[PDB]
Amino acid sequence: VNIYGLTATALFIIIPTSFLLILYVKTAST
Amino acid sequence: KLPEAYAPFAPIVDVLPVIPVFFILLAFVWQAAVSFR
Amino acid sequence: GRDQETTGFAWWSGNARLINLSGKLLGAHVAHAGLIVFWAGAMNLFEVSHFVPEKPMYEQGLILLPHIATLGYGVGPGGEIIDTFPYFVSGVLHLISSAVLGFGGVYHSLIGPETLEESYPFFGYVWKDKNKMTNILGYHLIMLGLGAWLLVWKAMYFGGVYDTWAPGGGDVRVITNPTTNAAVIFGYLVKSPFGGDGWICSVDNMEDIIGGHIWIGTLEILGGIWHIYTTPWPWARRAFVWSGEAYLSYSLGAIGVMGFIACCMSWFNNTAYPSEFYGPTGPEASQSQAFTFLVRDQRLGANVASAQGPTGLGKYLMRSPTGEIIFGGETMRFWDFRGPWLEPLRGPNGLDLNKLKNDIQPWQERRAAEYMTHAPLGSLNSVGGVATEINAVNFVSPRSWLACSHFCLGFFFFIGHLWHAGRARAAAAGFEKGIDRFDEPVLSMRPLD
Amino acid sequence: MLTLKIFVYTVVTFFVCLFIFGFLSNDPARNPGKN
Amino acid sequence: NIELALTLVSLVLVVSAGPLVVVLLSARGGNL
Amino acid sequence: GVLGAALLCAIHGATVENTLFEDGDGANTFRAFNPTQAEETYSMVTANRFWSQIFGVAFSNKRWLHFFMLLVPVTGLWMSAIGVVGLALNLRAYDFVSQEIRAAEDPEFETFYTKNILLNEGIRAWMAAQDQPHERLVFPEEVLPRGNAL
Amino acid sequence: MTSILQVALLALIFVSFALVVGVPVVFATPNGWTDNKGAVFSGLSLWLLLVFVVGILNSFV
Amino acid sequence: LVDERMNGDGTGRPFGVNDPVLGWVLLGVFGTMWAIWFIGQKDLGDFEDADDGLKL
Amino acid sequence: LTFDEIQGLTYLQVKGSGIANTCPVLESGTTNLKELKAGSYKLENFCIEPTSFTVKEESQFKGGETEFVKTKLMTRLTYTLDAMSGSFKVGSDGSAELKEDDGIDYAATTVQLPGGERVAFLFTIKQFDGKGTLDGIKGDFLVPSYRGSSFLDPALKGSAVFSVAKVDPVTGEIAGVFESIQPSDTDLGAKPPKDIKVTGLWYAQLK
Amino acid sequence: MEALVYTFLLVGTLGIIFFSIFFRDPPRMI
Amino acid sequence: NSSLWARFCEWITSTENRLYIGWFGVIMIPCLLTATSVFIIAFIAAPPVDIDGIREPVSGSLLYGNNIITGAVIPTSNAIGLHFYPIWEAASLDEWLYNGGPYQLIVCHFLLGVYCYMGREWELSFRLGMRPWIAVAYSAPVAAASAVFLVYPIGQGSFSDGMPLGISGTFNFMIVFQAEHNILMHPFHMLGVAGVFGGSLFSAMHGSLVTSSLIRYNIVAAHGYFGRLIFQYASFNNSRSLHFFLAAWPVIGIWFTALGLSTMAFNLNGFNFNQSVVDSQGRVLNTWADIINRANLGMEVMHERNAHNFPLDLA
Ligand SMILES: CCCCCCCCCCCCCCCCCC(=O)OC[C@H](CO[C@@H]1O[C@H](CO[C@H]2O[C@H](CO)[C@H](O)[C@H](O)[C@H]2O)[C@H](O)[C@H](O)[C@H]1O)OC(=O)CCCCCCCCCCCCCCCCC
Ligand code: CLA
Ligand code: CLA
Ligand code: CLA
Ligand SMILES: CCCCCCCCCCCCCCCC(=O)OC[C@H](COP(=O)(O)OC[C@@H](O)CO)OC(=O)CCCCCCCCCCCCCCC
Ligand SMILES: CC1=C(/C=C/C(C)=C/C=C/C(C)=C/C=C/C=C(C)/C=C/C=C(C)/C=C/C2=C(C)CCCC2(C)C)C(C)(C)CCC1
Ligand SMILES: CC1=C(/C=C/C(C)=C/C=C/C(C)=C/C=C/C=C(C)/C=C/C=C(C)/C=C/C2=C(C)CCCC2(C)C)C(C)(C)CCC1
Ligand SMILES: CC1=C(/C=C/C(C)=C/C=C/C(C)=C/C=C/C=C(C)/C=C/C=C(C)/C=C/C2=C(C)CCCC2(C)C)C(C)(C)CCC1
Ligand SMILES: [Fe+2]
Repeated sequence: VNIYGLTATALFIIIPTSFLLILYVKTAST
Repeated sequence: KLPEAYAPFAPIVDVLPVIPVFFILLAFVWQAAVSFR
Repeated sequence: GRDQETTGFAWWSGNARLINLSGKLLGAHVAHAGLIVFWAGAMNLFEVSHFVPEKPMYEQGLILLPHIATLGYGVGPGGEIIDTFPYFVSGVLHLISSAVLGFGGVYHSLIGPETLEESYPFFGYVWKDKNKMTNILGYHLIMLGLGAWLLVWKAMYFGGVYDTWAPGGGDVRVITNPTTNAAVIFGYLVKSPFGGDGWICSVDNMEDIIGGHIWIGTLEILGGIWHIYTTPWPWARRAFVWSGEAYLSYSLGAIGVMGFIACCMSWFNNTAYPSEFYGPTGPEASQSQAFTFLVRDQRLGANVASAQGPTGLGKYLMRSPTGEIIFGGETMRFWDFRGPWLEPLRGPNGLDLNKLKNDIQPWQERRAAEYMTHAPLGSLNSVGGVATEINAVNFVSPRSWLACSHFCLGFFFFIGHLWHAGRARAAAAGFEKGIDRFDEPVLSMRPLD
Repeated sequence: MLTLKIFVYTVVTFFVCLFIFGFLSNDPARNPGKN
Repeated sequence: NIELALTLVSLVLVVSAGPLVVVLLSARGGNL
Repeated sequence: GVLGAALLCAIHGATVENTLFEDGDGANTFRAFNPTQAEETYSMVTANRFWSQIFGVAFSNKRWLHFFMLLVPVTGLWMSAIGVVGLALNLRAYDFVSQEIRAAEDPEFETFYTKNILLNEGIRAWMAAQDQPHERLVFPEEVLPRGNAL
Repeated sequence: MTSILQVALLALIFVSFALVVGVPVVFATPNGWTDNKGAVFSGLSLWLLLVFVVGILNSFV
Repeated sequence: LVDERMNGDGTGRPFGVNDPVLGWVLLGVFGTMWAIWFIGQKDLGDFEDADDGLKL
Repeated sequence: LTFDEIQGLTYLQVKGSGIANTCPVLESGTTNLKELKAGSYKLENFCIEPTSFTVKEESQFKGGETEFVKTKLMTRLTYTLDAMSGSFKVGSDGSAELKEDDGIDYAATTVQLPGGERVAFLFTIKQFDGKGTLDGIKGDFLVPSYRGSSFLDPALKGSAVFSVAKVDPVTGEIAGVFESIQPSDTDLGAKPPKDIKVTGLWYAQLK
Repeated sequence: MEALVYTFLLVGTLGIIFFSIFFRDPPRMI
Repeated sequence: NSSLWARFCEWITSTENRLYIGWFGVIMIPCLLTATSVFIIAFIAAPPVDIDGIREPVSGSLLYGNNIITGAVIPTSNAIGLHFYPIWEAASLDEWLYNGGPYQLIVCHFLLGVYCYMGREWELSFRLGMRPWIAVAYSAPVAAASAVFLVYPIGQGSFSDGMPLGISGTFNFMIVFQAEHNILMHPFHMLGVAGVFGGSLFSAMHGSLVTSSLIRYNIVAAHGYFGRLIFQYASFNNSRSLHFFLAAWPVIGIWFTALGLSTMAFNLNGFNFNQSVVDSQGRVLNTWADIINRANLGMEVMHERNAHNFPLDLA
């Protein structure tokens, strides 16, 4: 219920997802 | 126990049940005789 | 023998070289049958030589004598043993018959003709004949039916069978009126296998067993006569593989199912497997413990009905989910157990309190104590009791050994069905050796699945 | 509550019959090999 | 004592009965 | 990781042995293999199609497949080693505070986690008496945790 | 007459051992079955006679 | 009785049917599927000759 | 089913049918109730079968008041008291007395009230002692603790009202309807006890 | 709240599995 | 043209589908989807289930104060025993939830699904002209699942002794089983552990050796490397032999561990070595087996808090 746990989970879900999407889009465009 | 008339032959029976197992081993020995042709 | 170059089968698969050698295959089968009979006779003699008639059979780890005793040979009322000569006779008869069968097998394997398709056309057969195979199947079906009718005659005319549901302790009885009604006989087969029903493991009287054996013997004789004078219909040829390995796989699957059924029947049933010889079952031990504790506490002076347990359900007696009065505690799972020593205390709606008060005979109490002592629990070291026990007992119930061994055998034979059925189908198709490498089926298929 | 039993029985029977009659429909000749 | 003696004697005799046939056939050049 | 490594070993062995090319005569396929041959002994395409139609995804690169087989167990045991390193300092993932508080507050709250906690307590109390002699622990029979039902 | 029964039983054991040692040898030996039919027939007949005699003696004991 | 139940758990009825409508449903579904298969049997090829079918 | 039909069935036939939880019905007899000769009798085969399990609950809405609401049963059957034995005295004027001594006089039960809350209790009438007319006899009984003292985490009295409805003087076999109110489970002191109202039928063979 | 987070995580994992099974890169030259 | 059934069976037995819907598939798919749906719905939200049959339920749902690790689908109630408990046999749906029906439904449908999955593996092996023994290898986890979910409840007489469908349920089941049967001391569990460890070892070794030999299909240099390393020249120089061994080892290990599980289902426990080494006077000397016995005794006393009422746990 703590804010720290929820925000850590959200960041861990989102940031690597964004990084992987960046790399995949770069690869697919090339 | 066995009937008294057959009492002396008690030891032989003690060996009988394990005989079939030996058969399978014999097969391997036979294969060793023919050098596993 | 042969070698790998001529046959294509390595030594560790050598018996596969006999698929198209009828004489050698027949010799092998006869020798194996001789081995089976030899083990039967030798083990019977071994158990006879180590049998102490004063003690119960299940307390000495005997698994073959209980069968003969259930057939009703040398057994008095209550399972007491009168004499042990018939066991010796059966052992020696199997031993000598096995000697003869072994001689026949070694002859047919070493000297007899390799293939008997031309010298003895009656016994010859091609795996794809589809008509000689049915002839052999009919012959063996007739033989099986004759065996079943032999059991029926033994139970009906020549002596009797050990009925464990007879008044008092069970004893040998003649089944004068077997249950031949079609509905009763065939209700067992279509009954559910789950708890309470139990499928064919729920037979609770010798009359039903004998009637069922009458039915199966007659059906097998009729089916054998049918199969001798008939060939499979086109729909049968359409949905079957006709090769030796295919028949082997069918037999493997059927016999694995049979092994599983035997495991369950040995574990649960106590009519065709009297507890006076095989020992108490799983549920029987727990029910006996509860009954003995109830009797002892009532004798010491207590109200068994008004004995609330720690959880409030009831220490001694409670109600089943259907409504019957049953023993309380963790034994609620075994509330549908039935036994000859407990039924006289059962009324229309379960256990009767009035009967539990002043209708318990001493033999019931003694049997309950004896069964509760010798629970089917055990250890691989033959210890007995729960795993957290001292080394003071040397008891493992025969029921546990039978169940475990036959379940393992059934599982392995189901695996054998899988293997041999797959290989037979592949070999009949023609790609059991590998992909063609030049006409590969996948390369001609549309890509992207 | 018995209507649920009827529906389940119908579905199970339909699927089991499909399975049974599927293998009777000349299944062994569905292989891609040459024979 | 004596019972164990006969047990071992029978055991060794019956065990040796097996490979003795193979040895005899190999010596006599049988089709083993 | 360990179970996945065993799974990968089993599937790779079965798939390779069930997709061989008919490189020789007879049924004994083991003999139909020349160790000096320069041709593949099993059909990668057939295995790929089979596993893509059965499971949904299938390998298409031999190097990647064998590297995955290498990589799974190594990662699994490295993570186990890190966990044991954490245990060495009593840094235990022992309890969930929320469920412990809920169980303490509500006497009707039971989960498999609480039953595991009770089993652990029983193990500790009944085993430390003889496991650690240097503590000279003498637990009276009345203080050992025990199911009161008996 | 337990002594006679035991002697006959021991003779049966010896004959059976000889038969089980000899029959595979006779069968697997090339050109051996043709020239040893009489010995094998006599051995088998003696085995059957001894087992029947042992049975009768058991009936008398 | 507080409520109503089917009351057939331990009765061991054949095929688990306690109402004739269940047996009628069983037979109807089986008959419909068998009729469809029988009608479509013409496309599966007839094994009229004595020696036919997959074999080795 | 009457007593004769119940006793005419073997155990195998009854098993799995739910009959074992039922209570015998008095088809014969008269409803006059004046054919019951005055005196004392040994009450045996005293059986009781409930029909409703309404529980008193506080209304969820603020403006509402506590009311008895219906519930759904959880435990499969196992809620029928049977084999009870005691004494039954009936007076010539019209007064009567009822007392229960022994038998299966209690049964643990759990019912869920609407909203998901499930409440357990111990349906019992043990040590009942009622006095009054044939119609409207009232008494009280003891309710033991729901669980024993040995239970570990991870007295009370209740009233009852019987009323004989039909009597069979030749063979006794008195039948009627009853209503009772008893406290709920109060174990662990985690919540205040609630009141369960139970109506049902009762049969007895006073001979 | 936390139950919703767990459900979202499981649903996302299942969606990724579905996309990987169906919207996969077609394999060429195996 | 062809009749309706001909077109239907052509579509079913078609290798052009994205996922092969075999004749085993026609049963596998509905059973597996039903089990998945019921499992998901029960895991997300389900009331506490009375596993012990002593009128105390345990909660295993996310909406009932649980998380992923401690959530589970609670096994069927002890009072049910081995009786069939479908939905239509319960008076109300809430009663079905209370007594633990969903576990039984999921277990039955899942077992049917895995059996038909093995069948479908064989079927698609057949339709593509492959040797059909992948299903034989797959049978080992299938056998283990059957022993865990079906054979053990049958032997113990109740479904409440089966494995709960949850992460903490697995650990509780394992602790229970070691307490009651001494799983660790059984030769078959030792063989299963050996099979699993050897599977991991051979997987890692084969992967490393093949990857290292895939220079710019395995060459003979890897065999020489392996022979030099562990002094086992000619032990594995045939690729087919090596891959067959890789397939055979873990499958046999898992078969034997599943058989040991099913054996203990009928109360045939493992080795017992407590009170074995004895002093000359007669005193008992403790051994590591005795410490294992002490741990088992500690596990057993707190096994069921309020379920037993008799001194000996016969059930
Ligand atoms: C699952 C377990 C359940 C519990 C146990 C039940 C046990 C029951 C045992 C008896 C039935 C066993 C049937 C097993 C399935 C195999 C059927 C089969 O291979 O069958 C294959 C054969 C093939 O038949 C052949 O088919 C050939 C092809 O015909 C085609 O070609 C012909 C011209 O050449 C014609 O044109 C014809 O119209 C055309 O269809 C020829 O017609 C041949 O003459 C003909 O003999 O069929 C036949 O054996 C004839 C039909 C056999 C009996 C079928 C009974 C089906 C049910 C009947 C009741 C239904 C009620 C429905 C009610 C609905 C409303 C409520
Ligand atoms: C009565 C049933 C039956 C029959 C007639 C056959 C017959 C055949 N099988 Mg099949 N098979 C069966 C059952 C049967 N099998 C079962 C149940 C299994 C599952 C285990 C198999 C698995 C199997 C495989 C995997 C293969 C065969 C093969 C063969 C062929 C050659 C076998 C040979 O030479 O072995 C020679 C004998 C040996 C190599 C000795 C093996 C000894 C092992 C270790 C068993 C040890 C037993 C041990 C004491 C107890 C085990 C544990 C216990 C708990 C059960 C032959 C056609 C082979 C073949 O060529 O197929 C065409 C082949 O590849 N079978
Ligand atoms: C009980 C199981 C069983 C049975 C019945 C058979 C039977 C047979 N096998 Mg198989 N086999 C088995 C197990 C079995 N085998 C196992 C476990 C293996 C793995 C090692 C093999 C591996 C194998 C191979 C590799 C081959 C066979 C072959 C054969 C056939 C010819 C054997 C022969 O000529 O040897 C001759 C052997 C001898 C002359 C040596 C002496 C053996 C004698 C007969 C022992 C008799 C002892 C007995 C107590 C005597 C009783 C006498 C009586 C009067 C009381 C025969 C039908 C061969 C075949 O296919 O034939 C074409 C073949 O190539 N087998
Ligand atoms: C073990 C002995 C044996 C064997 C191997 C066979 C084998 C065969 N028989 Mg014969 N038969 C036998 C005994 C045997 N029969 C006996 C004893 C009788 C007398 C009743 C008959 C009477 C008989 C007739 C009248 C006919 C055959 C036919 C056939 C052939 C087709 C069978 C088939 O595909 O069934 C397939 C079976 C079905 C499709 C039925 C549905 C199967 C469901 C799923 C099973 C339901 C099981 C049920 C619920 C009970 C549970 C039991 C439990 C173990 C699971 C086949 C060659 C037929 C043929 O072509 O030969 C001329 C034929 O017309 N048989
Ligand atoms: C009837 C059957 C229905 C489907 C059954 C389920 C199928 C699930 C398949 C999932 C595959 C996911 C692969 C993604 C990534 C992907 O697309 O992989 C693709 C990969 C193939 O890659 P290639 O060989 O094409 O790679 C070539 C290289 O050059 C570059 O990778 O397949 C594998 O690696 C096999 C290993 C799968 C391992 C799957 C483990 C199981 C899933 C994880 C656990 C899920 C738990 C969920 C909890 C809620
Ligand atoms: C083919 C072959 C084989 C096999 C074979 C076989 C398996 C055979 C069998 C055989 C057999 C199976 C035999 C048997 C025999 C037996 C006998 C010969 C017996 C006799 C008996 C006796 C002599 C007894 C006596 C007595 C009595 C009566 C009782 C008491 C005790 C006494 C001792 C006195 C193998 C693979 C291995 C190898 C190759 C070849
Ligand atoms: C004596 C006895 C009894 C009874 C018995 C009986 C009466 C039996 C019967 C039995 C039976 C009567 C059985 C049957 C069975 C059947 C089966 C087992 C079938 C199978 C089938 C199959 C396997 C098929 C498959 C398929 C199809 C589906 C089509 C074609 C193709 C294929 C192959 C895929 C009683 C209980 C009384 C008592 C006790 C004991
Ligand atoms: C009942 C009886 C009889 C008969 C007996 C018999 C007939 C026996 C047989 C027996 C046999 C028939 C035996 C056999 C044996 C064999 C063996 C014991 C072997 C062993 C071997 C081993 C152990 C080795 C192995 C190997 C090889 C060689 C190769 C691979 C590697 C190894 C090293 C593993 C008579 C009448 C005389 C009288 C007395 C009693
Ligand atoms: Fe590889």
